[PDB]
Amino acid sequence: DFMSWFKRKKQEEHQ
Amino acid sequence: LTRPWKKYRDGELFYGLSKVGNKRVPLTTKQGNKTMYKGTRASGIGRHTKFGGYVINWKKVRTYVTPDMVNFELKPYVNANVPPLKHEFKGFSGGPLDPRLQLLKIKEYIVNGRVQSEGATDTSCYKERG
Amino acid sequence: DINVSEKIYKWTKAGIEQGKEHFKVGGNKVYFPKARIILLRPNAKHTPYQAK
Amino acid sequence: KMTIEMEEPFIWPEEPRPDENSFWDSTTPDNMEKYREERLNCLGSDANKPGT
Amino acid sequence: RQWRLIETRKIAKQPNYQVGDAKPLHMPKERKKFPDYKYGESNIFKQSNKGLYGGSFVQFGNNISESKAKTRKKWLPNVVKKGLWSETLNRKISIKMTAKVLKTISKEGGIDNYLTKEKSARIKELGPTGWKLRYRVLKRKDEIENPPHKRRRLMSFLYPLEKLEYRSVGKDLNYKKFVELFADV
Amino acid sequence: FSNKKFIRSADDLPPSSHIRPWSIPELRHKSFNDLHSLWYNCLREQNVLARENHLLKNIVGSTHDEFSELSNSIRTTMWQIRHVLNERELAYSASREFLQDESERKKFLDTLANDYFLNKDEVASMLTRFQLAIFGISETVDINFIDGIKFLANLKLQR
Amino acid sequence: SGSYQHLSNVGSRVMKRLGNRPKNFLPHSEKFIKKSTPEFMKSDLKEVDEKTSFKSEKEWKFIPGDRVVVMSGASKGNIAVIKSFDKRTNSFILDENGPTKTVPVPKQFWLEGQTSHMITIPVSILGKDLRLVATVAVRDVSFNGSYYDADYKKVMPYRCVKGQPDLIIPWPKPDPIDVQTNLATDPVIAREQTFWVDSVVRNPIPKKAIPSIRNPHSKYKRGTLTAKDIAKLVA
RNA sequence: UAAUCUUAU
RNA sequence: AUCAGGAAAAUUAAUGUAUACCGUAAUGUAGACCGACUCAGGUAUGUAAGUAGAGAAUAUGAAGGUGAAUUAGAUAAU
RNA sequence: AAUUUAAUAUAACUAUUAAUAGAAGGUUACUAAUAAAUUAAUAAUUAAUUUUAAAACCUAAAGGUAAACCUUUAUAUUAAUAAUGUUAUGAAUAAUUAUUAAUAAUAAUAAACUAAGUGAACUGAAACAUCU
Ligand SMILES: [Mg+2]
Ligand SMILES: [Mg+2]
Ligand SMILES: [Mg+2]
Ligand SMILES: [Mg+2]
Ligand SMILES: [Mg+2]
Ligand SMILES: [Mg+2]
Ligand SMILES: [Mg+2]
Ligand SMILES: [Mg+2]
Ligand SMILES: [Mg+2]
Ligand SMILES: [Mg+2]
Ligand SMILES: [Mg+2]
Repeated sequence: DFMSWFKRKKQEEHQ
Repeated sequence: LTRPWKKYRDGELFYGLSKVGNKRVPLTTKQGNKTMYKGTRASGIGRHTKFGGYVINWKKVRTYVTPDMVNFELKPYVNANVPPLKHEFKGFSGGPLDPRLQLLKIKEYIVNGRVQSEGATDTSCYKERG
Repeated sequence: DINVSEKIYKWTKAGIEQGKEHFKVGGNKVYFPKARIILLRPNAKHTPYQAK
Repeated sequence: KMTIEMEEPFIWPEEPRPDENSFWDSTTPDNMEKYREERLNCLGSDANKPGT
Repeated sequence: RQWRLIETRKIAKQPNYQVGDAKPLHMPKERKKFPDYKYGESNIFKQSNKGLYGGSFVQFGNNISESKAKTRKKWLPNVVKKGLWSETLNRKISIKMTAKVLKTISKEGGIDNYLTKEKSARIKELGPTGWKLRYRVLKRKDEIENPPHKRRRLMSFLYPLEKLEYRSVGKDLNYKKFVELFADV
Repeated sequence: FSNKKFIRSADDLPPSSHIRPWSIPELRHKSFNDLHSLWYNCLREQNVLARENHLLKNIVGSTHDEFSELSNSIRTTMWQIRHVLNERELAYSASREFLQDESERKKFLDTLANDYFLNKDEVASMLTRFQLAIFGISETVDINFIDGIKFLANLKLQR
Repeated sequence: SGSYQHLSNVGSRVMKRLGNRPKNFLPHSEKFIKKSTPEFMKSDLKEVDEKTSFKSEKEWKFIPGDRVVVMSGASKGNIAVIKSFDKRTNSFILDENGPTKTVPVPKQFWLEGQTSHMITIPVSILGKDLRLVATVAVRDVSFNGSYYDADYKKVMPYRCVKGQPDLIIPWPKPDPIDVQTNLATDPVIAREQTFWVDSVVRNPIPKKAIPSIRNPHSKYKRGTLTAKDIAKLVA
């Protein structure tokens, strides 16, 4: 769950 | 010392964790005598010679036949904007293997001549006869 | 006329020239092979002209 | 594992930096493994001992 | 008397096979030559499967002394090898018999007669060998009574024509196959 | 490789929402050659992923598994393709069996004759398609071919 | 790792035994797992089995994108748009307004614009703990009809408020998947029909391809009996 | 000695 | 010399031959096998530098390998 | 709205009673997938009934073997055609490919209960031998 959240956060940061 | 961090005699082995274990476990290619030949299902290809050689039998050799005109535009995945299609075979107990259905399809082909279906024409479509 | 190894070499050369198989193709036609292969990184013992 | 010899050479592309690629970055999984080792193999007063 | 060691025997009930049904996993190579013997084949005095023992199995009982010290003994039947003439087969048939069985044969007036007696008791005290012998005799008697006519050439005449017709269509045809086709017709 | 990359990053990979495996129905109306090509593309993709997946598991010791999931998905599509290929053959065999039963075939021929042939308010095109469909007659020789010729002659006589 | 285990299925029985642990020794199994995992990784909720997993959109009462009020918790009476569900746990990850925990995190997993190792992260939460909203919260939702969605591209059900069925709670329209990948075939080519059932004489796929398609020496496919075979069998 | 039995071809 | 010494599986000519599978590390008079142990035990074969010699005895040791899960001191009685 | 108590789970065995019926393991990989129909009640559905796909190798009994391997050659003949190249004189002889017809094959099978065959001894008799 955490890993997925972190990935989502990274994606958001990118875009 | 065998390993310099272990100065004193713990019950650690020279190699590995345990000497003992289940001896009854299937043989591999590496194990056994010089005469022990396991094999790996790789070569029922040719025939063993009287003298100890081998003679390949090319009619019994695997080729991997690739299409001469490769449709590269077909990809391993489909675009997810396309819905997953669903066929319906109402009035056919056999389903897609129903001979009556096949006959009907043949008849349609004869009449019309390679007309594309609902799903094939319209990408927005999700259910279909054929 | 000529020895076996030499004949084989000649055949291989001919196949290369053709752009056909450089080897005798078998008859057991597998249309839909399921086998995958993993291209490995090269070891020190291999050259740039090798792949494992 | 089957080595092949081929008439043209080939050299792999250079492996990426830790910052560049997400997956090819061995620090995280190795750290996690180390932490697991510490926690399972921690016995008594090494619970108080600070983590590596 | 009784036929306990015979009529106790049970054999696996074979399911009746329809022509359209699926095969069993192990179908035999050569076909069944003889009819099934009701009482199988003896699984104790297997010595007696090879001969006409007349349902006389080996006994086990006790040797008993003056001290009544019991000791296990066995009581074998008076078996004897005997080549006896079959009128039906027109040959003498050599087999192991009990002396009792030989006596019965003599009483009945022949070996064929002994084999073919319709009583169930006889059937029980025939062996599997005895059953086979009976079948051989009975079949022979039937043949003697009733020769086929009281067709093969017609088949032979038609066969080459049939083959030619097949060839004209495109396929080849062999005798054995032709025979198989036109057995029921 | 893929775009000459030692390893596809998370951004370089195709995202899960955008990608779908093939549907069996979709596969069912694709030609044999096309299906074969698709299969080989799938296999190629698996190889690329397999190389990468191995590297990930063996060297870095990851548990990210995107590549593995992709490989699985491709494998699913492949077996679906294999299934449809088998299914088509079976359907053909069933049709052949049906045609072999003579009365049924005769009925089918009669039905064909009634509706589309011998009618008004194209015919040649239908015949040419029908010829290919039912008999071995394109534009070589057999009993079936002969039968088809006879049928064609009969139709001509009728018309 | 240096494993090679992933290219095979070796020690299969042992793996099965390990994988399918008895359920009454599940606490035993997970106690050590919990210990192993760091605080920022581990979750409080029970990792449910794939049998008892909400695969359908009826089984999940809520979809990623819809707005939900939280209750039975610390951040209760809080509206939150649910971001993504977790499949193994059977739970939802809410946005900033939902329930969170502040936990230390290593510099491998640092977001751009962080001073401290301490970071607030969203905890998972069950469908039981949170109720829909439309402002008015919904006590319970029921499904009675179904229809093809244009955006979702599925035959989805109609979310109706429990009791009065005409009050429909509509599904949240998802984000547009702008697909630009080399491994996804486009809509036109993906669906274009290249096959038609035409020939009865010529079989569609060649005879040499059959062995790949099906096993010609299949032990399962039993042969049918004949008259001669019957005669051979029967005495 | 076409009771039985042993051997060889 | 008496102790009297295995078994079993053709040749010319023409036409062929694209050469399958498995073994290959290291250890093996041993810490890597059999002895409950990194056990002075047990464990098959071939080379086994020269100088010396009757020699594979014995001395030395070119090369190679090794100097060790105990050390440092002290060295009473025993 | 929550808490407690008692009962119920795909997720315990044991004994009894009642009712009903007579049933795959392992090995490791080129992983061993499924598709449908009709009926029920108000398009998706759950339920019932029926059809249908694939399914490696080993588990005495195709033939071997040192279980998960090897060898047999059903991606075979044999024939009939069609297309190709060579030999010798339009017809003949061999090889390769592609259709059509013909030819055989896959024992992993319970355990308890029953019936039959053979049939102990310790032990008891305060010994022991009939007897048990
Ligand atoms: Mg070895
Ligand atoms: Mg060799
Ligand atoms: Mg070496
Ligand atoms: Mg040892
Ligand atoms: Mg000892
Ligand atoms: Mg030692
Ligand atoms: Mg010396
Ligand atoms: Mg030296
Ligand atoms: Mg067998
Ligand atoms: Mg006593
Ligand atoms: Mg005494």
